[PDB]
Amino acid sequence: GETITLQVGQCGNQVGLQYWQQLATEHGIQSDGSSTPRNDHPELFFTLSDSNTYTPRSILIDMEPSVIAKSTSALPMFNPRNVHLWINGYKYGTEEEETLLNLIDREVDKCDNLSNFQLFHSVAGGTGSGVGSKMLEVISDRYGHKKLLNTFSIFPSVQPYNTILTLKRLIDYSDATFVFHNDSLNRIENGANKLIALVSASVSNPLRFPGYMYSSMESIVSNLIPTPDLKFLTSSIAPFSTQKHNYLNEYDMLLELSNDRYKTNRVGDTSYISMLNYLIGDNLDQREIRKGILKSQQRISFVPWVARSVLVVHGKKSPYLKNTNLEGIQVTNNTSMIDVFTKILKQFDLLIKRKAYLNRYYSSVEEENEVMEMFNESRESVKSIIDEYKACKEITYLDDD
Amino acid sequence: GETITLQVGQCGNQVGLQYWQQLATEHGIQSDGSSTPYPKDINDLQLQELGKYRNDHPELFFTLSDSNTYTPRSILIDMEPSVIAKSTSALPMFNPRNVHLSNNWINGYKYGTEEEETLLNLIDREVDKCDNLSNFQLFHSVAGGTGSGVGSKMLEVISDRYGHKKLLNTFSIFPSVVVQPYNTILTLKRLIDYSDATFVFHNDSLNRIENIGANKLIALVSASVSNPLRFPGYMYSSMESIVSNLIPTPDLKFLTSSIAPFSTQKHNYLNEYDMLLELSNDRYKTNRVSGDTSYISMLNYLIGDNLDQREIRKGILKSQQRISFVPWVARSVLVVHGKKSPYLKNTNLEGIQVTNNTSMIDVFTKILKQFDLLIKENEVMEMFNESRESVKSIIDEYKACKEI
Amino acid sequence: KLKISVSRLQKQYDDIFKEKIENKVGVRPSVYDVLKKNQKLSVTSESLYKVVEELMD
Amino acid sequence: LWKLRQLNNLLNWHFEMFNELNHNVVTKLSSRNRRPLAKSLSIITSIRFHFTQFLNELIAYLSYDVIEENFQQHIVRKLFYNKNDQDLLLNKSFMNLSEIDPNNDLPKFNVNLLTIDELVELHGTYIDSIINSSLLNEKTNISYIDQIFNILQTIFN
Repeated sequence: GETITLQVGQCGNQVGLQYWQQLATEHGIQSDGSSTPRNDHPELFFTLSDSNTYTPRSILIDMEPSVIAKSTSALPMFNPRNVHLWINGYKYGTEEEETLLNLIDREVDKCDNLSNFQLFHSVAGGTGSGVGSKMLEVISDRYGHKKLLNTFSIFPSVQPYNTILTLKRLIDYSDATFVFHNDSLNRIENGANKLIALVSASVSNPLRFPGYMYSSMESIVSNLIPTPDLKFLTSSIAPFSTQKHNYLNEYDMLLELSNDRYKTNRVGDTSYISMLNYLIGDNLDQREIRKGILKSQQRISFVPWVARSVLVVHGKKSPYLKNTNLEGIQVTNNTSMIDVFTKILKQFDLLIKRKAYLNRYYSSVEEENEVMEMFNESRESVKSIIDEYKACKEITYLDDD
Repeated sequence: GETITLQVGQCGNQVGLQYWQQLATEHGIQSDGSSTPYPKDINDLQLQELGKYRNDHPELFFTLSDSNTYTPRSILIDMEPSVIAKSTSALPMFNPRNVHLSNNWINGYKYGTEEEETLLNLIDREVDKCDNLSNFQLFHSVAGGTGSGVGSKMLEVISDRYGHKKLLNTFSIFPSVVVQPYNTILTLKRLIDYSDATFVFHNDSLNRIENIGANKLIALVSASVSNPLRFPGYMYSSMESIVSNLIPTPDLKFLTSSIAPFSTQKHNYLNEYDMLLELSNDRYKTNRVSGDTSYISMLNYLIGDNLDQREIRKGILKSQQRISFVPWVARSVLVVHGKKSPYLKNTNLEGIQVTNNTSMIDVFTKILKQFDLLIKENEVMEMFNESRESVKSIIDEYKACKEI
Repeated sequence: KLKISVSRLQKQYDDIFKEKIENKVGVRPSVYDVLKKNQKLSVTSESLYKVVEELMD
Repeated sequence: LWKLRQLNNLLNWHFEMFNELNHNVVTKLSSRNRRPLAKSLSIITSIRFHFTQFLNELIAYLSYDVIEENFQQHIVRKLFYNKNDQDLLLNKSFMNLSEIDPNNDLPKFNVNLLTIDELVELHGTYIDSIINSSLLNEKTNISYIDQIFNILQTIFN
């Protein structure tokens, strides 16, 4: 089925520009939307006119026109009709609810069979994070739960308040949320949006370049989310490619994809809940992959109550990329989320006991009570998810004792 | 049949000039009246190695002279000569004989009454050139001065001089000053009494569409309504047949039109299926319509070469469920497969939707409220009372339309 | 098997698989083009677990 | 089709005559009995509107799903588009076949070369498809045509 991309905020718009440039390069679509000389299926991400032009399905949302202007000028094939221009931002989103609801309904009507909503946004984006938090609520309300949502939220490197307020709605409404940290991205680079764009583009490779299996997003996601509570994913990318000293075999890709240094978020000891590895090359040797799967299963520490299966998808490289060597992406579901969530909660508590900057949000007695109850609910939800991820680790998870 | 166009008032003349230039462009008739040779048909395939003949009906509007020169069937009525001078200069094809030259509605109405014989002679002269006349088209503004009074008097004169044996449309433009509400109600009284089908255009909603001039949109809608007549197809091809499909009773005669704006921007509609869904949007209707509206009749125009039947069928099926039909009217959506003029180079589709919904309750309510506020020889006050009662006579009727 | 109309599956399969756009005279058809229209999907009375047992609702 | 369009136009004449009568008589009548007559006239005109909608939908279906589809599928697509067949699949140029015959003077004609019997059969099938369509076939143990004609008789009455 078709997918709709939502871009919110300055960071979201920049990441989306890199993402769409990568996708258009992979499908050979020119900057003006004209084709270049089919077995691939860009229709899932591009709308095809009866004049042979490809335009992205994405929707651009931002508080200021400079970022949107740069993005549109860089890629002229964006449709201008889809362009629209913390608590203050969220209340502003309430005012524009009708316009945005109709704007999204236009894209849904334009496609034939909708599958999922992609969202590119930054949790630490301030006002834009507020408008994206409202976007999740309105979409989930109007379209129910038949269509799932995927959020490629960028985590932060007064900010604690914003991170908690955005994470409350991220937990409530998102169906499968990727976690990216600028710290680990710049550590890997030792710009940064080119890693996120690459990971997001590769995550959907089996859909755009069909093969024997994994033809739908339901199959890709369902392998990684045993419970709707544990919805945060850790993504790992192998950087050593296109150099002379590349990984010599896909088997070494499978073994060295699990290194903790390549993960896109700060990690000690972790337990894996689910696994799925992407291998993308013109030709793939099966016996190497079998040996690598066996070693990966014998090496990785799974939680007791999970089936303990490692899945390797055999992605196909784009014809428009000339004979490049193998590359691969790893997406995992770990219990390492407790560390980052604990860090966020510690910062939030430290800055909530001290009334440092709450004057910018508490306007009156009723506003004080409103913000206090909202903050308490967000804190309780985050603690609930931490406790759930902690109870997953132990062996008595399925016991009623 | 034949159609006679009458333009009254400055706004009416401004709209009519572009309406006639649009028609002349579609039919390949130059501004001097000279005709252009007809290009070969596109779907009339022919074997291949590897002048007066036509298949349209332009003469339904233009009088074809013995010297192969076309001339519109238009009559221009107003008092200020500047607009008429501009219109004639832009289009020399207009017949000078057809031009007639001379704020309070009463003054204009009395002027029309005193000089009714000359205008009537002009109408009869235009009719005498027509064999098997079909209908009259009126372009006038409900409020604005000359247009209101003169158009109302011409409405009455034409209605009673021919025994109402031919239907009479009305492309009225509603206003977006102390005298304006009086003029609006006074003209709407005669619109109720005499007009057979009224196309309500609201200037504020036209400005809302534009910012995404205002007369160009009116000209486009008016010149696209009659597309089946000028390019005959399987269905309709008669002005009475199109109107009769949207007017269930004489009272529910007020129609409103929706326009798809993006006929030229390179991000135009992908296909017919997309445009069928986009036409129902309330942001491009020419009359402000709320969410409590209900539709009495549906009619969609499609203008393009070799439209895909699968897309149209699927679009009709999807759009039928979305539309909220009045309980006592069967769910029916009709699509007109118009033919694009071969003279036009643009290959993009255009589509105009004409609807008969119940949103008129709010519009006439606003007009009535403004009139009531402003009210707070004696003959004129009796006419005001009569107009108030006549307007209420269809206010309550459109309200009752909701009920089985 | 019997509680559903068989003839509908044929059509709902042809809309997916054997869709077509025609080509002008003299333009060579592709072999895929020729074999697309040949295929037919039909419901049969021999279930998989029964038909495979021979070659051992 | 002539019967259908005859009824479609008769409804238009009905609409015009009743609409004119509304302005000429009913609206000028005494206020005492104007209301009942207005109600009856509105009922009559609404019934006419229902019949017009039904006839228009029937005509639209026939015209743009039977006649037009059959024409584009059986005439245009048989004459001008390639009649791809299993013998046209074979590319004989794997043989050397340097020679060409009879001569370059013989045109290639943008249309499939049809035999006389082929032309007769082509036009016969094109007509047969329309006349023997799903709705127009002779197959409550009654055919669709009989029901349609019964509704047409209702409109005549």
